[PDB]
Formats: sequence, structure tokens, C-alpha cells
Amino acid sequence: KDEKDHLIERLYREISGLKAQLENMKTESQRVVLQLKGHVSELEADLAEQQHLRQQAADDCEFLRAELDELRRQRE
Amino acid sequence: GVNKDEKDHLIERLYREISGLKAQLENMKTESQRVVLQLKGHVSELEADLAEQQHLRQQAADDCEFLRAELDELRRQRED
Repeated sequence: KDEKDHLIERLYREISGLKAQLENMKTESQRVVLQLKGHVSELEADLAEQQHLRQQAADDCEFLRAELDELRRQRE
Repeated sequence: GVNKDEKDHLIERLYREISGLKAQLENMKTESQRVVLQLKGHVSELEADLAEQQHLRQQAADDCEFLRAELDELRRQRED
């Protein structure tokens, strides 16, 4: 047989294309997944900061609220 | 004979390998889309929570501004 030989050949070329595709997708997918993971981790650290900063700001007003009540009670 | 069946045999094996390879590709991209989608959703929820923290930070700042302006003036009015 010949023509089978050329199909063989083409199938092997096809197989090579597909295995190359898997490796590419595997590696590119893993990359995208890892940078997304890094970003959410970065966002978690940013959040904790903002929550700290925000906790401090809110307590400041509570403190001021009490200081104001105290002042006005000095003539109540 | 001339080698006809042996080539038909291999051709079949190569058909099977190709089909296995395309099933892998499908299963990989389906799995990947699934993970990426969940990560992107987490990102935007985290971003939403960052946005709300700034809103409340701003609100506390305006509140302090008000409180401090009240304090300053009530004393001002009393020093007369």
C-alpha cells in the first residue's frame, strides 16, 4: 500500500499539532490562573489595610462624639 | 499482504490517539474556564469590598469633620 503511507504521515502531523496545543494551553492556563491568584491575594492584603484604616477613622469619631457629649454636659 | 492490513491497523490506532487528544483539549479548556471564572468573580467581590471600605472611610471623615466643627463652635460660643 502507498496512499495510506501519506495518510499516516498526515495523521502524525495532526497528532504533533494537537500535543503541541495541549502543552501550550496547559502552560498558558496555569499562568493566567496564577496571576489571578496573585491579584486576589493582593486584594486581600489591600482590604485588611483599608479595614484597619477604616476601623481607626470610625473610633476617632466615636471618641469625638463622647468628647462632645462631655462638653455639652458641662452646662446641661 | 504488501503491508496493507498493518497500515490499516496503525491508521486506526492513530484515529484513536487523535480522538483522545481532542477529548483532552476539551476537558482542559472546560476545566480552565471553570477556574478562571471563579477567580475573576472573587476579584470583583474583593474589589466591591474595597469600594465599600472607602465609602465608610469617607463617611467617618465627614462625620469627624462635623463632630469637630460642633466641638470648636460650642466652645467658641461659650468663651463669650
